Amino acid sequence: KIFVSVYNIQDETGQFKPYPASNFSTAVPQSATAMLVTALKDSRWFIPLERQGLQNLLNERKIIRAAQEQSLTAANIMVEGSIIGYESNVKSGGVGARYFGIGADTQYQLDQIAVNLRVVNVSTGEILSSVNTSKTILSYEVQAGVFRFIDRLLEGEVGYTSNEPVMLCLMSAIETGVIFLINDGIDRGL
Amino acid sequence: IFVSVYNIQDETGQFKPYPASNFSTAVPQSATAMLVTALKDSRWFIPLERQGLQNLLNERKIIRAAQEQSLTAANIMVEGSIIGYESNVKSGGVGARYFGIGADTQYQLDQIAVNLRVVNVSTGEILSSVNTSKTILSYEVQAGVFRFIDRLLEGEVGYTSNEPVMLCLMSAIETGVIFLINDGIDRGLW
Amino acid sequence: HLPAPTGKIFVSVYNIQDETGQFKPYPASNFSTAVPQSATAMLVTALKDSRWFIPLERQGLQNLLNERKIIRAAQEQSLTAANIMVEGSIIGYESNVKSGGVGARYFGIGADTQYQLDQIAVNLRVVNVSTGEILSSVNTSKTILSYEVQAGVFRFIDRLLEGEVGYTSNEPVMLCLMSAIETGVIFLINDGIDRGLW
Amino acid sequence: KIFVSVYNIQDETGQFKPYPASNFSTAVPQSATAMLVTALKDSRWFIPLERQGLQNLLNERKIIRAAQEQSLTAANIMVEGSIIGYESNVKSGGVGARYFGIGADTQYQLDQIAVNLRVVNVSTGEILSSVNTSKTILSYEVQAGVFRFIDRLLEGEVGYTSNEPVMLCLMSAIETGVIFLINDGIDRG
Amino acid sequence: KIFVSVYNIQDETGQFKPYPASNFSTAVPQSATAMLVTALKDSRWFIPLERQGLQNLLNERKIIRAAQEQSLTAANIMVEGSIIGYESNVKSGGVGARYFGIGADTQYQLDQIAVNLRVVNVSTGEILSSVNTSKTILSYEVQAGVFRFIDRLLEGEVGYTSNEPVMLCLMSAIETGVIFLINDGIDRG
Amino acid sequence: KIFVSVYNIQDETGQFKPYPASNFSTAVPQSATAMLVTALKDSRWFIPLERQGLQNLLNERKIIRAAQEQSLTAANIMVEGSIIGYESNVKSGGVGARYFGIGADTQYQLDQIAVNLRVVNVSTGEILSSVNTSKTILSYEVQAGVFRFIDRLLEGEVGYTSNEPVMLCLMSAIETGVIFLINDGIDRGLW
Amino acid sequence: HLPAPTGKIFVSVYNIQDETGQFKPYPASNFSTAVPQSATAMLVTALKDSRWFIPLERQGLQNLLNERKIIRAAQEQSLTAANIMVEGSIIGYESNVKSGGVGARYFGIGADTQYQLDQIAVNLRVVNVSTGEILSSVNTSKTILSYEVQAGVFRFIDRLLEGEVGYTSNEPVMLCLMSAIETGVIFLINDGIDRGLW
Amino acid sequence: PAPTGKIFVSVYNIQDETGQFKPYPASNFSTAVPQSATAMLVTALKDSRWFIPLERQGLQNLLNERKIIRAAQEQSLTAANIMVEGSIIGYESNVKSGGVGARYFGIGADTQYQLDQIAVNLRVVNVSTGEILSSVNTSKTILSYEVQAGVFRFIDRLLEGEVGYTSNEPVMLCLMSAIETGVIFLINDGIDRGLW
Amino acid sequence: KIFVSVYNIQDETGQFKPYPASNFSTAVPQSATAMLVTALKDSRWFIPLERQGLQNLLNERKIIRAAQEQSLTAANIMVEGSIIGYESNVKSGGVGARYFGIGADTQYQLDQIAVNLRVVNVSTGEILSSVNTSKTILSYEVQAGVFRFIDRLLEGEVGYTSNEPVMLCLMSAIETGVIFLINDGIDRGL
Ligand SMILES: [Hg+2]
Ligand SMILES: [Hg+2]
Ligand SMILES: [Hg+2]
Ligand SMILES: [Hg+2]
Ligand SMILES: [Hg+2]
Ligand SMILES: [Hg+2]
Ligand SMILES: [Hg+2]
Ligand SMILES: [Hg+2]
Ligand SMILES: [Hg+2]
Repeated sequence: KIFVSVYNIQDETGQFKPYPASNFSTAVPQSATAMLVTALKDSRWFIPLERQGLQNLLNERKIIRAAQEQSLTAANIMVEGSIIGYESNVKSGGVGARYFGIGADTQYQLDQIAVNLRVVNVSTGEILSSVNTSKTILSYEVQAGVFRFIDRLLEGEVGYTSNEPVMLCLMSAIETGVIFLINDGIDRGL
Repeated sequence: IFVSVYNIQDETGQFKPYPASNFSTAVPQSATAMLVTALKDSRWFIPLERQGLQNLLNERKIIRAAQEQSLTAANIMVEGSIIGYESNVKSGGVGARYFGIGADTQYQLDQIAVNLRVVNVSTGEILSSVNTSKTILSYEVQAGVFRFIDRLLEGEVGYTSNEPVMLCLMSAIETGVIFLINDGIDRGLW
Repeated sequence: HLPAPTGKIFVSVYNIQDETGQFKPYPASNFSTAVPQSATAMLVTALKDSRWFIPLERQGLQNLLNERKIIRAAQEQSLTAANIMVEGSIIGYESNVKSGGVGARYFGIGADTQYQLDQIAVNLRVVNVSTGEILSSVNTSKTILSYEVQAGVFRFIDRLLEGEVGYTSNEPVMLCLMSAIETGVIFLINDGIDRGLW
Repeated sequence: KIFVSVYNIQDETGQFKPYPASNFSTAVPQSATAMLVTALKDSRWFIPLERQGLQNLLNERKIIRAAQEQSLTAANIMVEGSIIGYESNVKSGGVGARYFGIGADTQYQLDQIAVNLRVVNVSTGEILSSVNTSKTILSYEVQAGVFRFIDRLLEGEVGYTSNEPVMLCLMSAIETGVIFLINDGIDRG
Repeated sequence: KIFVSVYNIQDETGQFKPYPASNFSTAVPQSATAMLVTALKDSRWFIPLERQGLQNLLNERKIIRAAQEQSLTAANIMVEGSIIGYESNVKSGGVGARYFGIGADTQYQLDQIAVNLRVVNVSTGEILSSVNTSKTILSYEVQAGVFRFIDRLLEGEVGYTSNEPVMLCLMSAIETGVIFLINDGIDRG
Repeated sequence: KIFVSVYNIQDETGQFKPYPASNFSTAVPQSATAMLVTALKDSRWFIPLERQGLQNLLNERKIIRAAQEQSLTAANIMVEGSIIGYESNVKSGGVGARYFGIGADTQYQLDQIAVNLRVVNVSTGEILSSVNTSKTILSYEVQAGVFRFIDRLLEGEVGYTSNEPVMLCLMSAIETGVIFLINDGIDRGLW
Repeated sequence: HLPAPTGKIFVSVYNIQDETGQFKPYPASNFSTAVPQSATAMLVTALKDSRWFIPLERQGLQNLLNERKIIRAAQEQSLTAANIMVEGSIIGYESNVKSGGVGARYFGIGADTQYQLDQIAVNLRVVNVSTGEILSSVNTSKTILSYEVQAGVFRFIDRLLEGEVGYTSNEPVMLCLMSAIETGVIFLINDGIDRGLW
Repeated sequence: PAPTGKIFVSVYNIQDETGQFKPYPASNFSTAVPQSATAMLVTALKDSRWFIPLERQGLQNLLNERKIIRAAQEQSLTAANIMVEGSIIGYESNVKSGGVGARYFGIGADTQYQLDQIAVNLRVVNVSTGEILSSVNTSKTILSYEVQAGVFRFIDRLLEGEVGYTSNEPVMLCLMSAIETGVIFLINDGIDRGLW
Repeated sequence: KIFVSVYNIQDETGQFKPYPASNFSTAVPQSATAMLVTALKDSRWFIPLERQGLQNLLNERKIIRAAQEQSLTAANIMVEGSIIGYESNVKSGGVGARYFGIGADTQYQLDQIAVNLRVVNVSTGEILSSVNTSKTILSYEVQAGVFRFIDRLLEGEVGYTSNEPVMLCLMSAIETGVIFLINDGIDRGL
């Protein structure tokens, strides 16, 4: 098992959800340095060293130094990087048709999440490896309806919409980004 | 065991869309209450406070002064954050109208994920981490009648329900603690 | 069997901050909180009316502390502590949760009604001072009822006639909190019953 | 007469007037710890100690003291607390009817102010008492009108609208707010 | 004459102009401690002591002290307080009528300004008195016009509008409070 | 000549222009201590001591001091005060009339501005005088038009709109206050 | 009679800041000033091109002062001052002030024209360094014209015909300030001529 | 071109100097360009190896960690002889943009396109003397287009249909491309300098 | 070759794009002190001293010095100055005409950018020279269309819109600005 100290990985996309959505609400989740901290632990052997998060674990330790009137492991590597980019439509499209009296239609869009991960050495400060990874996000809407006349009248509508959970594919993106960093480490091999 | 939780912050970076005020977070910031109570009510666990600590510390200074008796710590620590939130994710609905009775039904789903990490104090290594995700159901149903006599007759009835997003977080923050202890079964640290 | 406490206990309640992170929607200004920040008043009056408890204040500490700088200076005499602490926060607020309504119209009389319910949760914690352990904590959750009722008449003569009546009531969210926090201290005291700590 | 040191009572309702009014404009005045003070002054026995406001007086004291090259009274109690809350519509309603060609109608809304005061002992710093007093605020609108045809035409409208002064409705709130605190000192004493 | 040191009186109304007017524009002038400092000056016997403003006079005095290589007058009372509250409609209304073809109508609104003024002693730091005075702000609009057909057509419009100067009424409000503060010192005396 | 130091006079009107205007744009200029300082100097006798502005003058005198390895005149009085208020419509209104087919109309509004200037003694810190002055601001719009038929058609339009320079009536106010500030001093005299 | 200067004068101008407090209206972003902040460039170029005068910098002072720190380090030589000082501000901006336009249409040819005038004001003070007294001050004010003309044709055939032409010009406000500030330096120099200070 | 050799490159920050934000509907707070430089840049130099990026993103976290190591014992840190700096110079659109379309009864069809421009400033600056060795401004372009085709027809009954496709190039990627050629060019200027 | 220390040139025009564009987006890039620096570099002889940018190199020098348990060049001049102005429409206009059934039209807007550069001596701290150079920025639109009836119907549309890349056009301005600053240094000559 190798000790990895990862402090923080910030959303650098600078991108925000469009109207009607709140202009304050980021279009990308800040869950990185959790998603990352777990995905290393799930890739075990790796033993995430916390430091999220350190000043809390530091406050606690004062108390244990106090209550008694015992050391703290470091990592010989470190991981870093950030969320690179997000946008849409990227590549997007759709079709639809209506005849008397039945209409139907379907639309879809893609998005692109990118993540930069870099394994950096602790002692020498040299960046041992860095990779940029990008996944894509699907969304689609489907509708069908009938307008028919009798004399009287008749109509009907059905629809289904699916939007891939941006949080989830970041994870996949930030997962695969872990997979890479390992390959980079194996031929080293450290 | 004695457990000290410091903070779990909303990392979702989301805010409720229009009509809602652009300042309203889409998810409640109340974790480190939800987590503190989920540990207590799942006892054995004994929360160490630390909300909040500076208050308790201010108070201990007062007692000391008028007197002119130590403070219990935790050997593990719980951390993590709210990973993500969104909607519609998967969503949809149907409806139909005949002369003159119409009726229709719609539904939305949301998701929320949380990251809960037990980390050792003494050596500061992360003992375990979990990402748990719940979903949030919303729905609306309506029925109505438009009919003529000659004069007229019409009627409408409807019911709308949104799952209490705060309470799904409770559900979500709960099921993580269960798992976190289950890893603690084979750990054991006990 | 039988329970029993002993005597009064001193409680220091510093702050309960609103964690709901919520603000009324439009037409209301985005700056108006959807929930009052008034807890640690409601909680405090709860404790003083629910005596035997002597809230130690500390709202509020600094103002008293400067005031003690004053008195001491005019003369050229100690300050009571608390044995426990109440803490915790407003867990969250929202709507519509459950909500709905009905209505119907015939010629020419129409009528309708609607209602919404809001869910508030509150978390209160009693934590010991000396050893700093949390003695107990409780999550309590109210709902908030609002409703509207309307009736009207559109009728022709030839000439015309119409009429409208309506009533709208929203339960004062402030009070639900006042009520939420009321049920929260009831509970907390019951564990102190079996405790006692008194 | 007792010396009361009254520092701050802050608006905790966190409420702001809705559209059309500016989103920065509070739904309730911030003026308490004045209204509270004028209550205490005109409610004697009491002698409000200032401390608003303090540094202004504290600075001024340096000037006198310097120009001379003589002490400052205390208060045995402290009055504190906040504005618990505000809201509307709470309860509201109204009616109206129109016949050819005279219509007439009326509406009303009720608003709610709550106030928390607390008397805390200075010497030991224990809370002596606390009071939550909530008044209500009436608003109403009255209208009458006529649309009449001749051929030629005629119409008329008269209307009157009123909202109570929430500034004032707080004054009554804070006035009875003081009453109960005096009483808890009647039985204390 | 009595020396009155007066530092600052803040607008506490928490009130802002509605739409279309800028949401950053106060509903009430920030002019106090001018309107107050001129009021006392015209109310003589009085000698307002500045302190607006003190730091400019304080910097300036370094310059006089440094140019030489002589004392500073203090006051035994102090005036304080704030602008308590503002709002409208309060009382409001209007009427109008239109016949073929002459129309006419008129409307009015009232606004409410309140002021807290306290006289406090500087030596012992006790509030000597405090007063809450209030005035109202009248606005009105009058319109009349003619729409008539001939065959061709004819129309005409006249209108007049007036809004009372909220800045003026505050002066009016901040004035009477001074009249009040004087009395309470007379029977004292 | 008298030495008069004036530090700063701020816009206290608390007012901002309505829509369409940028909500950030102050309805009244922050130009006081420019208009004021010159109204004292242009109406001389008086000798403005700067202090706008003093922080810079003091940085400069550091530079003189450094290259050499000599005093600074003061004022016996000080002027102060600020911009009291601005508003509308105050008094306002207008007329218009149209016949077939020629229309014409005119509209007018007034605004008010007040300014507070106070002469304060330096040595004792007494206020030697205080004055509130008020100007008013005129805005008017005039139009005329013709809609007439032939059968084909005809129409025409003309219009003109004047808004008095709010910046200027601040100046106009800031002078007349200084004018009055001098008069009261003639019976003081302090001059 | 007869006037005369003697030699070049050293001027330090630190800041002349926009005091207009004016912002462009809609459709502009609320954030865009209606006047450039470029004074203390405009002033300085005016003084360098209207030389004899020697702008002393001090914009800017820290960049130069941080740079002198470097040289003095790299070697291990004095700094010229100014004898006068130029100050003052941008006193204001506005519109519409005086504005207007006309137009007419007949079948089917229309035409129209509109125009606005703006007013900028600038205050420039010369204040002596050694004694701190203000030697002189000016308020200068330019105007800024904007105009628009358009003409068109709506005609029928049966088929159809129409046409549109138009031209709009808005004076470069930035420049009027440069013009406003120019006239302000000329006046000042004049009084200096009869002073002389030279 | 070539390695040798390895050169230590310590790159600190390259910040977006375009000062540009997305239009309506998208939030007025959202940048029209990534903040990802000094990631995009650091990985550029590394895949153009030989270069040995020295981190310093990022230095503070590596610094606390070194306090941890040093404390757990109660051992040096490599420097770089050159440095890269600079910024993302500018962004905009329409710049060059256009489109066409035509409809006959009852088939319509149409297409539109827009171009965007991204500029990057990279600089190689010497450490020892603190002198600029080089600076280069490289710019890419970003394509967007929309294609649609549709049918409105009558029978009596009726018929309609619509098909469409839209593509907007990833401004993230173009900047990654810009910064890439930006590095390429920077090599050549060192290729003839040389310092390498 | 003369050593030139170039620090900062800030946008003083205070301009921001109109609606629909965000109210936060400047009408002019902030990238000068790059555009100026590369100008000097390519107008060489000039040896720009960095100082963008200084503190990163300064922090870097703490590392090398300390890695060992070698001096830092000056400049005798300084380039300073600012972006004087930006605006529009300045001059703008356009025409168009339509006959049955062919229409067409064309439009144009011109923008003005101004720049102030200044050379200032270090040793005595005098401004040696200052230049104001102002370019313009061209924007034009072209449309043509056809509406014709048959019975049946026909229509067509073609268009082209170009605005000049103000970023480039700032370089154009900032370049010619160096000409005059070099030129006044010809007769200086320093
Ligand atoms: Hg995905
Ligand atoms: Hg749930
Ligand atoms: Hg309730
Ligand atoms: Hg009332
Ligand atoms: Hg009045
Ligand atoms: Hg005027
Ligand atoms: Hg001009
Ligand atoms: Hg690309
Ligand atoms: Hg250009």
